[PDB]
Amino acid sequence: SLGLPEKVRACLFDLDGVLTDTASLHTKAWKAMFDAYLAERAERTGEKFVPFDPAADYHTYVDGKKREDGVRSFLSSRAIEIPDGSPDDPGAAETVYGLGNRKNDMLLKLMRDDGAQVFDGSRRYLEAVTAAGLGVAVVSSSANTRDVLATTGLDRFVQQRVDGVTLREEHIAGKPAPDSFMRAAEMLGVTPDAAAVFEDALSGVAAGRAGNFAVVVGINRTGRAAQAAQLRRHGADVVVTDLAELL
Ligand SMILES: [Cl-]
Ligand SMILES: [Cl-]
Repeated sequence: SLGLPEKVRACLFDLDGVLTDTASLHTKAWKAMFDAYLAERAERTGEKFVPFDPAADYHTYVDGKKREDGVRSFLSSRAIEIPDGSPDDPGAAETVYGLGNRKNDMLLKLMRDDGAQVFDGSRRYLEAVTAAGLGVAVVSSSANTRDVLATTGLDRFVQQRVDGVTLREEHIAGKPAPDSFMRAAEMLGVTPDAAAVFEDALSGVAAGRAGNFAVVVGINRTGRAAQAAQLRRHGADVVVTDLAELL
């Protein structure tokens, strides 16, 4: 059954933290950027410095979202708003795009050091879904999704991709809007009531629920009950610590 109802004919996976062991790299890059930006703010304004919490702040405000939505959402949680700027703003600019580019510069530095690794259980699950003849899409906010799927070889399991480039070029609202999962379902030729969503991000689980997908599977690798509770509260039908728990 692969943990799925019989009506499910396709699986939609997030990338970082679901298929590849790359969520900690993104989290490190987000925290390092935001700590430096917030400390630089405190130097300018005299406001109290409060670091970026790589658990609660990442999971609530950043995880899964379009990069610039993650910037705006975390900043808003601190009662900070800055101009959006332009997509090619340098990382030194105090704009939403600038901070996103600053984080992306960080991420690429970390990624070139230690390349993306696949979770063994995720490889097993993709092999099982593929052997069962189910469609597979990857739906991620990360702009590097195509490259990650290529270097890991996971692209051999994936028929459709909606990633950070797709969101920008097709003007698709990111998670927690359901729109990017619905675009992937459409590319796969299935309706949401015939599709399963696999997500480690609270925003992504909420997107799956908002899209009325047949099953929303949350992934909790934190080892803490609190994130599993949040995944269920945000709309996950199933929570696993690893996809192999469904085999
Ligand atoms: Cl990105
Ligand atoms: Cl469960």
